[PDB]
Amino acid sequence: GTSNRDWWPNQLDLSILHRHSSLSDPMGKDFNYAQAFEKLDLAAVKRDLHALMTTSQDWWPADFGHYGGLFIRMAWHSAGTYRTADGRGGAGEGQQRFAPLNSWPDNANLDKARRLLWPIKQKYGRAISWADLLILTGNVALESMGFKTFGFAGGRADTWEPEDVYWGSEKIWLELSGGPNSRYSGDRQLENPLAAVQMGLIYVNPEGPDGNPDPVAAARDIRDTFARMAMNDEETVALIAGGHTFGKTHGAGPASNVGAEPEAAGIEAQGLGWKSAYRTGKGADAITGGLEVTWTTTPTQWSHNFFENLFGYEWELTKSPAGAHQWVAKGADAVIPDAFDPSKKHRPTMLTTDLSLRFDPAYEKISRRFHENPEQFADAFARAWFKLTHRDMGPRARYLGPEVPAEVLLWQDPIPAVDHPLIDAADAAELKAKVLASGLTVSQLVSTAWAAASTFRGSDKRGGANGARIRLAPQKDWEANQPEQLAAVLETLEAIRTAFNGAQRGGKQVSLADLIVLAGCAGVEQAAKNAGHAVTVPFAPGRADASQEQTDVESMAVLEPVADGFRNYLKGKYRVPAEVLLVDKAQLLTLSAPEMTVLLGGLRVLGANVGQSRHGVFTAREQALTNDFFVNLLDMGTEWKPTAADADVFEGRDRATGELKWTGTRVDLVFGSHSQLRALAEVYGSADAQEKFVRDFVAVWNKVMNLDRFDLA
Amino acid sequence: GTSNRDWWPNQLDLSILHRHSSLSDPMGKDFNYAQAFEKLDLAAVKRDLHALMTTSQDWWPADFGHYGGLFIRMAWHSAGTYRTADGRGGAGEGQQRFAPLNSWPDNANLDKARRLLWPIKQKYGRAISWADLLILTGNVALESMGFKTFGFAGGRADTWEPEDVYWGSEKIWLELSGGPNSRYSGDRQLENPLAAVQMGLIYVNPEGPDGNPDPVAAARDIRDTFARMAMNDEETVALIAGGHTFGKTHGAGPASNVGAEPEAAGIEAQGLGWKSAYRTGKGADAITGGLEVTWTTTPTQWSHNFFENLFGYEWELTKSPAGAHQWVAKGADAVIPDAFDPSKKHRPTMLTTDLSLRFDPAYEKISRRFHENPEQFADAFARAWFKLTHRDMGPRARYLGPEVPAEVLLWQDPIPAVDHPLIDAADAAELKAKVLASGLTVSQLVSTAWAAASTFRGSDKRGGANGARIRLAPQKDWEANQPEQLAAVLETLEAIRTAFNGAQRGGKQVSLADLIVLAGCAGVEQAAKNAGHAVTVPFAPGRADASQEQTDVESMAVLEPVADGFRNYLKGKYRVPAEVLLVDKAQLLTLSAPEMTVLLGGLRVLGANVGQSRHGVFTAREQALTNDFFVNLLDMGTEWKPTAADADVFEGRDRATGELKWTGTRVDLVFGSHSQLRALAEVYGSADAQEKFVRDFVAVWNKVMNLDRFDLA
Ligand code: HEM
Ligand code: HEM
Ligand SMILES: NNC(=O)c1ccncc1
Ligand SMILES: NNC(=O)c1ccncc1
Ligand SMILES: [Cl-]
Ligand SMILES: [Cl-]
Ligand code: NA
Ligand code: NA
Repeated sequence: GTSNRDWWPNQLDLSILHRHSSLSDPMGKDFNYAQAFEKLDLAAVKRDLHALMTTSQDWWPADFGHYGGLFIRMAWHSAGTYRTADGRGGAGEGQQRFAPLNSWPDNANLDKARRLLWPIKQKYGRAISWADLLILTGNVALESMGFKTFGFAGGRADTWEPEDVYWGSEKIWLELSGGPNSRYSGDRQLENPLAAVQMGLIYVNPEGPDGNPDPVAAARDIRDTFARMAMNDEETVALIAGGHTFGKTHGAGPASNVGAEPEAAGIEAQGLGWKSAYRTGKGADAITGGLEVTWTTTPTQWSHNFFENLFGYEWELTKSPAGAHQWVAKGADAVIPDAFDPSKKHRPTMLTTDLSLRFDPAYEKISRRFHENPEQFADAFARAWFKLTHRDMGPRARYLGPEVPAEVLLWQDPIPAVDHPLIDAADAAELKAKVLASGLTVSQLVSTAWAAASTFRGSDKRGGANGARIRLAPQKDWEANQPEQLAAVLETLEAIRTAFNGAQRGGKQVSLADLIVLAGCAGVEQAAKNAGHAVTVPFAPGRADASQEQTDVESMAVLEPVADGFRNYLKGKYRVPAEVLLVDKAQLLTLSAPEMTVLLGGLRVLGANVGQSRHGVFTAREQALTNDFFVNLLDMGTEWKPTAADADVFEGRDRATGELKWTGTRVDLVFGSHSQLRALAEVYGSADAQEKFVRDFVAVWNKVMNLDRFDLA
Repeated sequence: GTSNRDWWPNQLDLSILHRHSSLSDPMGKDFNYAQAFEKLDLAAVKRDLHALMTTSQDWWPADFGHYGGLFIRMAWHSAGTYRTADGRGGAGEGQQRFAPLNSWPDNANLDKARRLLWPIKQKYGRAISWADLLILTGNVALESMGFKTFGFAGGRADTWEPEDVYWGSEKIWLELSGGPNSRYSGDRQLENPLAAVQMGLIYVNPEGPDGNPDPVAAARDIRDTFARMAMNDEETVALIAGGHTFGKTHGAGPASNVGAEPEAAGIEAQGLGWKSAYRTGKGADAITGGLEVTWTTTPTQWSHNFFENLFGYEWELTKSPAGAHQWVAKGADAVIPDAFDPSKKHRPTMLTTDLSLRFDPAYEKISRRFHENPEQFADAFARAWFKLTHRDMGPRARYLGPEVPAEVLLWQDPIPAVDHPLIDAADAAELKAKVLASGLTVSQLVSTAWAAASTFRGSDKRGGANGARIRLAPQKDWEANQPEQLAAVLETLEAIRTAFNGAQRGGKQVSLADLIVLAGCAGVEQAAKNAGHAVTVPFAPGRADASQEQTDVESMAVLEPVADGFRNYLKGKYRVPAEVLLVDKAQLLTLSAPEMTVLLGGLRVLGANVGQSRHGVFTAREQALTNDFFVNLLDMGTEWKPTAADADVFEGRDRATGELKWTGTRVDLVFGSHSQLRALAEVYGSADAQEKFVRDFVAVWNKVMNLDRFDLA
């Protein structure tokens, strides 16, 4: 059946905003996963997982009698899709069990690993999510094999449909770079937001770049991809050598023996895939990725044998039984055990990308230090494994259970505890009046609070107004945030704050993070007043102020908005049309299409545009909260044309006289073009809509202000 | 950006069950359109519409100074997408304003028509839907031009995103038959559920079949497509001749002048399309469909001139200025007015498909009768226009406002009014005990109520248990309904009924329609008890029993389930895989995917399969309401393979011994295969889920039993 996507393949896709409705969720509307998890007997779960590690099933026999390696790779892959550019991917939604990730070639035979876990998932039911279970199982694997983990937090709620994620434009799995949809350009520059080198890989190609088995060049791909997954050199070497302390690869025969990935397999395969015609198709005959490497002499026990081997031998380029490039230790004895036959042994082997850790000079220094000091290695790996597996979980307040680490890590964007009474409703009212009396405008107040709160992204739950990080480097200098104007607003609010906190008794005080948000609230109330409407904008106190020392400035860089349609802002010229970027931002903000529409139309008339641009400011009463954006946008008395100076800016002229009425961007005019968005604009542009527009605006404003407020969950 | 649909294009699509969530709806959760409409000043709306008729806008000037013809075509097209096969299409959801319908070639320049209505829409806001407004406008157009309509009903709630409808498989607009995705096979057999001859047409090609200008052959396509849109010969002739009493076609120059349809046009076009480079691109120079025909001497006034012209001249084949085939009256004077130039007149013209009304022998007789008896023509057209425009509105209870016709029409599947007291909770308890004491089994009770209630489809709001039509022809003879078993259950229920009604005082009585549903409820209660659960199933009385004379047997045929996965039924071998048909049925039933899943799993263990098939009956306690379907389906101790005798049936064997445990269909096993459905099955197959399963099943059962209950809305 031909669909709208077939006829109009470049049209914007709003369905990405409407996933995760109560329609697709089997749990009741009131189900609270945190409450279910908090009563799980986590210790009992772990004991079952521990027993599972050495209980082999004949449909996928355990290598060396121990599934530990398989499960560690499973957990690593669950986490390893994460990209810092957008926060998308990661383990936090259990997306490995859905398309496309359940069928990525790099996830081959993890369908078996997930299936091994059904009996435990079935036992404990809604009290442990798949998302939590994947990571937990990886921790229990490492613990069972002698490795002390840094901790574990529950709280990743299950999701019930695939996320809409851009994974690249290629139409062939694993396509080598340089094709018609190449994700590389210039001098091996990977396009943002991607964080893998080929479609369907987690990070890099284990043979080397586009299959070229050069460890030095592979190292460049390793470093780039792992940085784009939030990991530095030390963390990267710790993770790869730590992982490859365990288990083995699977490449026992040619890959052409391996059948359809799960989403393409027949219905009788019951959600599994990659069925192999090679000998028994499993166990000793397994084929997963096509390499045949076993790193250590004790693949089911933590050791420092990965580095002993890496540095204790010289390596020769060889081929697996499937034809893949890999490396074997020159002159070595057969000291590596076989996974099924106790009378066979093998020489040490390595991937090209393992050798990267020795032949790249910066990695070499770290690998050497870890080799000489394996306790350093163990600590770095534990910390990195925790970071890896929790990177997308959000604020520490979301972390559940008895194994949460007490140490606060810089990468968490930590927020200090609040240790005083909070302001009450009367205090809030007093503060809003003092804000409005200072002479700060609706435009300043709205813009500042928008800038602070709208860094939040639901993808990894980073950002938001909690912390008052807008007053710190680097947020205070981002162009979208209007640095000079911001500095003036923050100076006024800080003087108001100092004066309020100085008059209190009893320890009550207000954080600047709360006051920024409250001041925006006051601005929205004043704008409503300016339009002849008395409304109260809800406000919840309890944010705290983080320090510069608690703020990693480089990690913060990925939250810079280079495109923010809600402020009519685009930092440069991109390949993706601005309206697509608007919908992408709305998704990150967790907005629906109605919420996006209301919010943008309100912001336009409140003066929230960067640089006071008149684009989309379709009103003669700016700073009054009215539906004028919609009524004027939809007025058929106005004709629109692109400008000669810029195809992305449009002039709205009176159709009869030619007089210039307005200018707008693509982000403005999409609301009058896109058939679904224009239907939403019509509701808010109707003569009966002023009350609705105000109410719905206030509601979405408050939703945005509270996006990071997991302390109130 | 490559998507799951690109990688796995034949995978089932569940998003069709989750469209129309509260996320995409701008109205609040409690918005009730009926209540808004009942407060509309309908008379004021009609006055505005009357004014609009002759208020020409320069951006799309009115032909003859009157937009009545354009609006009539607009309403006719809104309604004209309807297919009796699935009840999809029609005017009842205002889908003409969304893709793909807003951009169909046959809807060219109806974008202008809808835009002319914006000011009225804006004025009256949520109190008149677009869906109602399109039809109302068409009525006002007819009234303005002198034609008295049969009535009008409001109540078509607006929808907020495109429906997922199969409109065909062609990848080229207007593709002629016989291509790689032909909708025709055999001797010009149009594939079900389609009701148009080419992709993007309403019914037929106005030039003739695949462009061949033979009116006799065109008549065959007219008859088939209009029958597939619920219209017989009389109604068809009346509608086409009635419609073509007004207005004109537009084909002033070559079609190559016409640019992109709305979904493809630039953002500056602000939701319009088909901008034309021919002369002024509008008005006298309009190009819509490429023909250049004006039927009558008074195109803005009701007349009897259509049949005078059809029969009063002989016709000659000619070409329009765009090159399309059309017909001109031989020897005629220039009697037809020009739409813009008072000094020009034209000869009478006709489409090939107009000539069909004279040259097909069955139409000729009707056309003659209408020509000789114009009052009969007028009355038939009024009734047919009412039917056309209300066909998908459902039961009369949904009809709103002061212009609803009092006459009850056969096509409405009418339900008699209830004129006596209803049974109360004590009576219900007594009737359920009598049902359970009669010896009717859980299987019989469930299957009967399922067969009665599950004929409902939300697409056109036909079917459901109200009316007790399961006891009449043709439902009582459908194979899916197990006629012999049904007749035995109905005889026992009728005897219960007769005995209860005979013991009453007052006029209290129970309809058979209510008792069928109540008896089903007792069966579910019994099944729950058999499993050890104490469950009361909700029941709402008030259904009435329709007569055979109130049940058009031919119109009922399209509700016959030829595929019903909920009873593991398939009447023949189809090209569409059965699990796609299951999702289709769920959509018609208004079910989400979690609802579909719970319902099917319960039905399987209750004995609702046709013929008592064991396929999917994954329990050793049939007739007890348990989650056994899920627990056994997901058991990895069973391996599944298609049978050698039939690729669509699967055997589930013990993995270790090879012993046969179960058999299933595609519909059964899709729940263990499709990654989203399996995630739902897991919830219900978990150790903590038995009570949730039972409660969710009761809820969905009740939902199905009440689908047609608009008397309680
Ligand atoms: C450059 C980065 C990495 C590359 C190219 C890579 C490559 C691979 C390959 C090709 C396999 C074999 C798949 C199969 O045939 O079964 C594998 C196995 C494995 N990897 Fe990695 N890996 C990388 C990083 C990591 C990380 C960061 C971890 C965890 C901290 C990890 C843990 C494992 C484990 C435990 C196995 C063994 C699985 C088993 O025993 O079934 N790897 N790796
Ligand atoms: C066999 C069925 C029919 C065919 C092939 C057909 C064909 C067409 C075509 C080709 C046009 C010209 C479109 C354009 O260039 O502007 C048209 C116009 C129109 N048709 Fe039909 N038609 C059919 C049935 C109907 C019916 C059932 C109605 C309403 C009851 C209707 C009412 C109209 C009216 C009023 C117009 C004039 C539009 C104007 O004045 O702008 N037609 N028809
Ligand atoms: N692809 N996923 C996201 O963008 C997202 C996920 C959860 N909340 C907001 C956004
Ligand atoms: N395409 N539309 C339908 O199938 C439908 C619409 C409303 N309720 C049930 C089904
Ligand atoms: Cl994601
Ligand atoms: Cl539809
Ligand atoms: Na994420
Ligand atoms: Na319909």
